[PDB]
Amino acid sequence: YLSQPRLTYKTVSGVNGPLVILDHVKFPRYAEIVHLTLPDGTKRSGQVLEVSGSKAVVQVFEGTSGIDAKKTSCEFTGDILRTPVSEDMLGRVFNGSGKPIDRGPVVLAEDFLDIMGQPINPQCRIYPEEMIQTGISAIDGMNSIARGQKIPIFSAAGLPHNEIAAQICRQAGLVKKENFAIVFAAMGVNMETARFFKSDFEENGSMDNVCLFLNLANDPTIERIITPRLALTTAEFLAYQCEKHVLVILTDMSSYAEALREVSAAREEVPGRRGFPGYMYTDLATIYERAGRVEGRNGSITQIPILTMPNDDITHPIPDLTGYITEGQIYVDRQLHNRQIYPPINVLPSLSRLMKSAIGEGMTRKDHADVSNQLYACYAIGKDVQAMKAVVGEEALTSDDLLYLEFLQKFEKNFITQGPYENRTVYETLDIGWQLLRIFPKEMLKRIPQSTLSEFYPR
Amino acid sequence: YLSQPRLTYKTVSGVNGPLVILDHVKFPRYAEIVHLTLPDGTKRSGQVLEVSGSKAVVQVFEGTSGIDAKKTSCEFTGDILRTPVSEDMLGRVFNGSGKPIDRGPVVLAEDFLDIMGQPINPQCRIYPEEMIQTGISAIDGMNSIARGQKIPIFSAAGLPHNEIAAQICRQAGLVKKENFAIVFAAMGVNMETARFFKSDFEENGSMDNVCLFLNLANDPTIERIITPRLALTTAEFLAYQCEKHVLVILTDMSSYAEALREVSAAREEVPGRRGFPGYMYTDLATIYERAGRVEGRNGSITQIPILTMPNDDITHPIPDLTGYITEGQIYVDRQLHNRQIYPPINVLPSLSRLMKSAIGEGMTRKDHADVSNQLYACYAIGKDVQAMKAVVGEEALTSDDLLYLEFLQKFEKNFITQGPYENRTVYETLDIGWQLLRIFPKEMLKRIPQSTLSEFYPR
Amino acid sequence: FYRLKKIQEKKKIIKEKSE
Amino acid sequence: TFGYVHGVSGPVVTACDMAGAAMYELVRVGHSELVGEIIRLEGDMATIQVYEETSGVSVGDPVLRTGKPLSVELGPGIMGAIFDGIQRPLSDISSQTQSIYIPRGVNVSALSRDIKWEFIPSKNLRVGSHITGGDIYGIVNENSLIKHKIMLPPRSRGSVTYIAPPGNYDASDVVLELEFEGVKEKLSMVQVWPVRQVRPVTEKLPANHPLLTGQRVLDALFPCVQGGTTAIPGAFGCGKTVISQSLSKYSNSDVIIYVGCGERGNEMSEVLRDFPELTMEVDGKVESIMKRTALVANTSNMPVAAREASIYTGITLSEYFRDMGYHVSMMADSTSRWAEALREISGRLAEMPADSGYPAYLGARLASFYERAGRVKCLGNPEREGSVSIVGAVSPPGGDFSDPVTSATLGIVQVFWGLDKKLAQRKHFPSVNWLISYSKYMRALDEYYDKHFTEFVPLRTKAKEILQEEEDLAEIVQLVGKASLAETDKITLEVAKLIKDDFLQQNGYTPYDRFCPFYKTVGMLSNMISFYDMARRAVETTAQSDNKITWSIIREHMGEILYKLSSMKFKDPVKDGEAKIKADYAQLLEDMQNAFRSLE
Amino acid sequence: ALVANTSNMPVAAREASIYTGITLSEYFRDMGYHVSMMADSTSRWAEALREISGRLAEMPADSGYPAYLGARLASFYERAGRVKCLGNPEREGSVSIVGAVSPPGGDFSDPVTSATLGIVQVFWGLDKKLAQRKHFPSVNWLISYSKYMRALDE
Amino acid sequence: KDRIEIFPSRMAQTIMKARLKGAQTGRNLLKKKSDALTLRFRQILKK
Ligand SMILES: Nc1ncnc2c1ncn2[C@@H]1O[C@H](COP(=O)(O)OP(=O)(O)O)[C@@H](O)[C@H]1O
Ligand SMILES: [Mg+2]
Repeated sequence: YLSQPRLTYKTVSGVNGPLVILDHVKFPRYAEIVHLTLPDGTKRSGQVLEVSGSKAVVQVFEGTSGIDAKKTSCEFTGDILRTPVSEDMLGRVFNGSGKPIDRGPVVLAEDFLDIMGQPINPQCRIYPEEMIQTGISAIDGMNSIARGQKIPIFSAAGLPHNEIAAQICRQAGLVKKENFAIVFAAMGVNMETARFFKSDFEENGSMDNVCLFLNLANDPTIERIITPRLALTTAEFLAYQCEKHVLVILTDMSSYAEALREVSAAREEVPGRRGFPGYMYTDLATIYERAGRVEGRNGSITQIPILTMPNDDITHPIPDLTGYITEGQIYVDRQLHNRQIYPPINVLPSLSRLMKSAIGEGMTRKDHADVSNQLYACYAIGKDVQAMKAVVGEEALTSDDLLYLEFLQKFEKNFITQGPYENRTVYETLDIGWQLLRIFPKEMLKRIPQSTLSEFYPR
Repeated sequence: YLSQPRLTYKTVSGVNGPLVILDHVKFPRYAEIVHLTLPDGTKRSGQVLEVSGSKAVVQVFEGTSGIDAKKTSCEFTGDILRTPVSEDMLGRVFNGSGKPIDRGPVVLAEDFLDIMGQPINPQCRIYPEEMIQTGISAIDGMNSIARGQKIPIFSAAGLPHNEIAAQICRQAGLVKKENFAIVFAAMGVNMETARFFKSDFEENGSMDNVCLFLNLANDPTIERIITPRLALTTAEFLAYQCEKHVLVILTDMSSYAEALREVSAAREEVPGRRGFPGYMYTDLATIYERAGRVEGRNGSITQIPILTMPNDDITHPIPDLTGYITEGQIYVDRQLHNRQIYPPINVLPSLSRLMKSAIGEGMTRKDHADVSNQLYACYAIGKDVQAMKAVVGEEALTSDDLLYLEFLQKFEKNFITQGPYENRTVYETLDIGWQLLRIFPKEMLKRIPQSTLSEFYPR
Repeated sequence: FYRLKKIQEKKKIIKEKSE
Repeated sequence: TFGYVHGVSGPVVTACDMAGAAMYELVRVGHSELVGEIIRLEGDMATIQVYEETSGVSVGDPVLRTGKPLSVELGPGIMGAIFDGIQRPLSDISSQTQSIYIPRGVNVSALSRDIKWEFIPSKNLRVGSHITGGDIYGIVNENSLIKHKIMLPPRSRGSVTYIAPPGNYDASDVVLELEFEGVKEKLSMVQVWPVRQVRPVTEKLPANHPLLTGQRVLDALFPCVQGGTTAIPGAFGCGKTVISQSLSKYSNSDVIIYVGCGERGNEMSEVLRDFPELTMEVDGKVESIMKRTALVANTSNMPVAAREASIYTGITLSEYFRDMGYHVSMMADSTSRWAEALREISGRLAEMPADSGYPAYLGARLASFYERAGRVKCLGNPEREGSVSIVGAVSPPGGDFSDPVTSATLGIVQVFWGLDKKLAQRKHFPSVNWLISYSKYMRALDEYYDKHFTEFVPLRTKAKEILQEEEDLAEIVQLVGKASLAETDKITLEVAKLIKDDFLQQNGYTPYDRFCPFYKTVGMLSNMISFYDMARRAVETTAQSDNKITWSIIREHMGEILYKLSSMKFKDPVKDGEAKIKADYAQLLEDMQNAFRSLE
Repeated sequence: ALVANTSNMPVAAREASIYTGITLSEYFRDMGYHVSMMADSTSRWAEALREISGRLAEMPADSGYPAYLGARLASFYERAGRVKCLGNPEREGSVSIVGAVSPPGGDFSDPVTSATLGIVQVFWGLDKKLAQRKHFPSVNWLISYSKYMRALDE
Repeated sequence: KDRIEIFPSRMAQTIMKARLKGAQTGRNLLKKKSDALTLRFRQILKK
């Protein structure tokens, strides 16, 4: 029960950016938590980043402005930030540090969990299978999502990735032949977006099962480092102890990565590509992998993190390292957005690792796998035809190239384009797929076995 | 004044590149000038760019070759580089350090001004509202020069930018239908360039109003970043204390930028682009913004910071950062020079950011703005026609295209081509403009209102 | 290059402090 | 109460014997008492960012520790005045020192204490009344345009003990006395607020009202809203300063705060000279513009550290007026110069840089700056509604929209007004690219447009489709040579030119394009689109007959209409009012409709 | 017999996983068995080396990787082959190693791809365009090579 | 417009260099087609 009085120090060595350096500290504990009382009475918290001898470096979450080097009092808790968690956190809105912002009380500590995460034994991990029917043809048809998957949505600035994420949340469900709890972590999100999601959950009546953690763009940038860990810590409690199915949305891991970069630079760490810490890969893996099912439980965590792509590229270290960790992506493009296509999702650079197993006879339709592959290849070719047409002109194409061009234009208009307030089932999505496939004569559908064609193609 | 005896030190701590580090210095002053004597009697000077405790870092202008560690003797002037200035500097020739090289005496000062200068209070700065007639149609018509305006000529190695500047010095007058004091800073140039300008100034019979500062290619590279301030310091005395209209011409500013880059690398400062200091913009503003009229005084300073564009790269940091600071540029190129067109001024990528107010009723002629804008439209389209015709062939063009090709060809030889001693008035330039505009029917002159076409077009 | 150079210099500075 | 200077590296000064100093406290460095702000604390030594040139500062110079952080004086006397980057009035310095140069170490009050302000209380308060933060207990008539509301400062409350009767009072007197718990507070007309702290509001609301811009493009196709944030990352010569100055001159905002952070000195003088000559009628009376504007000058050749104070001073002033129930549209014409200052200081600090030399926390500073914009419900019993918009320029090197500042900015702002250097070279001003720009407020304003216009939205859509189709064609036409084009495609290409040359560009230094009232923009667009639809129908219904109306036939038959359509810009709304412009546009539409009847 | 190590495991174990696997492989090699060792990814191993190299504040080489990346890969890749085993029975076993270089792109300037190509005898490059066309298995057939031709000709 | 607008990378270098070689080869092969057509045209002109 740690019934031992806490030490409070005024032995501040110095303050450098977001970091406060303390000296003369007795047996510093790594990753401990320190409560700072500023000369004017303001209380703030921070977490120890390193210890050495009698010195410790403390990461201050709320900010360091106003801290002096003589009077600021630093109280060491003696433990690791284990946060109070409760099953009744649903129907509440918290700030980025897990404190009430909704005029409700402080969450009552049903229990405490170490936000750092408790690694799950791969032997007891249960492979995900059941399909989530998102309602979005670009996802349910081609890049399907299994429950327990990890499929982030990449986008660049200005694209409607907030609308797609909101659409998935209210349209989420299983393929039928009861619903998800939402844990929504906002990291560096502007007020207009924060009200977008908050209102959308209320308008659909979902708030009864939503727990929000809001770290806004105008909030401290160090605090958001724990925000995603607090969100997943709640998801892990609800999914693995309270037998709930939890869908976790992370509004931007890029503002998270920037927060890590700010700290990494402040402590003069050796960077890797583009100035980000060499350990970005590990720090992300310890968040992304908090997903899936475990033996003996009925609940699950499904993650759909969002990442803003600097300069519209997909080689930036942030999406590069994420791609190596997560099980595919959606990748929201800009070329489709400029053409007033919604959802503007580009199917070619986006994959879903669990798609090959979460579909087929016994889960969706016998032909699901074959329809997806054929549509993908046709689209990819159509884009190569478009790339040629741009040079040689529409008068220099053969009959087959025109079929792929016709497919390309109709594919985006009839299949991808949907609208944010219309949902289509996985079976309706496949029927549309067939309408696009039937543009081609059967002889050109080289990625579909003849048995599948004979059952469906002539219908 | 400074009445206390100066101290002399033999306390050099060490030497690292161009920086001589002294220790045991009494109350070091930031940005103070130090005179040092080498064991062989050589005298050199430098400036303290950093102080800390008893240490001071001196940047030596002449260089650090031959600087000792035990016998080096340094003395601290006790002030910043304040330099002697007097009206009778006109007709004198100085080196890049401000010393005479014309076999005359040292300057008999009327005062001592801080080489760093002071920013002019924006509330007392008076917007330029006077035009200078350069006599060059390519300028007076489409990119007028105001008195107090900052207009560098962007050029490239081998192009006659030195001849254009020389021409401007002789035939630059007023459009009020006046003797400019010229301060010419020849830095980073060979003997022939300095002798060319020196001879031209005498040939023009204007040497009594010309002050030269020479800093040649074989002179120290550190002095090359104070010479501009020495030239401008004199200009400020003449313009703002003696109400003399001054024209200040700085030769290839790129040698300034390269000398600045050398200092940035030597001090290990944060680079921006192409190795230049991240503060290059601020340093350039310190040089460039010493221009313009001041309310209540009848003087002015006009600048022409000509610069060479490395590898004709218009986006190189030197022309880029200058373009952000100055009121536009003249810009010459090789496509005109390679066809024996003089002056080889390309109007399309050029602009004058005071032209809109320095022309028109009460300044030149009421149709000035309309003629310029339409000429820009016709010139740019003619260039577009060549870009098309190069591929489709002349036979693929229609009468709508040939008009712009005829305009473009006649425009360059009638409007731009003049010759080193062709001095046209602004009124003749506009009349020439109309001679080219009358190539087109009224309906195509879409930048000009009918209230102007109806009066001027009929002729 | 800039960042790596400063890292090497900072390491040398730390070493001097330890002496 | 003093420390001592230990060393100087330029804009950064190191001081010793300052163990008790806190971060972001003001200090006075040197015998001239130069203004600076503490950045880092290392033991008993402090790292000081100095907002004035440090030349001549010596080791051993005193450093005064001031408990108050960098703050702005807020009260009557701001409007019509020009301030430097730390709120020292330039008209008061020039009127007192008789110099043309700004001296270093000048200690001048932000707001003059000689002016006798006309003060009237609210007449709703009494002694014993309970007043809270944001409450208004009187108004000062700074001028005929802006009524200056005297607010109870945030973080202050209590019972009224005395209210000054209506009369003439200066800024050194006591207007309101209030007490809370024994402690009594005496307030004048001027309050002090830390410039780095966001003034608190009741609620941040969605922006649902256009921010009127005196431009055809940058309004019809890419709207901005009251309380929204936009960026203009133009290369040099693109005309982004003109867009910002034009928006300041001709907008529907109540107060403009113009921040010249790293701008040329000639640009700030241009505002001071031109604005006094501009008019905006209030209630039948002609008044100058300057009475409703204020501007901050921190020019390129001024101390680089001061560039940070300038940006925050500007937004802090904006919030103050926001709190009084005014719609504020501040604009800092640089941004990159602020980020540049951060880079230069970070270098002197020997910090580990991030992308392209910029500090890792660049994104943190920009995010917290832009989020201070927005339409809000104000704090204070009187229930005011205000807004702050931010229109910020960015200066990408080379015009390459890849630098950390443009990249970070685009992830923050909701309206992107990208400019194209290749349009500026052709004097196609404003040089708006119209292909890479976007506005996320289109849906927000659809309700507004339906209520007042209706016709605007389908016209906006058709115009975008025409411009996009033209771009899709230009990519291939350059290669084909206009050989394979259908007659319907030539119509798109030529009408798209019509839109580009006559609608998207306008000469802001003319009596007719200096301001483009919205009704005129939609009026002339309606005609251009109506022509498109009539021309496209004319060929679509005849291409399959025994005589197809190709472009060459309609061009010769209606050549007078195509010229008239191009002349539609030359309407001079000041000389010819709404009635003549609408009648003229209506007549041209009828003339076109008759021409088609005789053609087809 | 598998060795399980996920991306959310500590970087030190992520590095050691390869060494543990090959140790087990050699153990059975010395039994006279033919052992076939499959790696999931050597880019993840190289990633672990880059992370630790940074944490140790040692001077990096290209793209942030340690300059000795090639030495670690050679150490792993050269621990394989048909051998005559130690021990009286004169038995002969083998270890085959199948590496796996996750492609940030088709540019083999990638430090991991480049170091691997200089070591491995057989490279089965997977073409991006064939994958996009759903032609499986996706093998370029033009950039791949196998240096065991003459060995197998007999 | 001025560039294909591919983000700077070593991957971009490889693609652009291969794309350049392709464009140059196509230029030469089409030039040979033109020369063959021109000879026949000129022979056909004389005929
Ligand atoms: N909207 C506009 N209307 C008319 N002329 C313009 C416009 N924008 C720019 N110009 C012209 O081009 C010049 C460049 O604009 P400016 O704002 O100085 O460029 P920058 O993008 O560097 O701020 C102006 O001085 C003016 O002559
Ligand atoms: Mg500008």
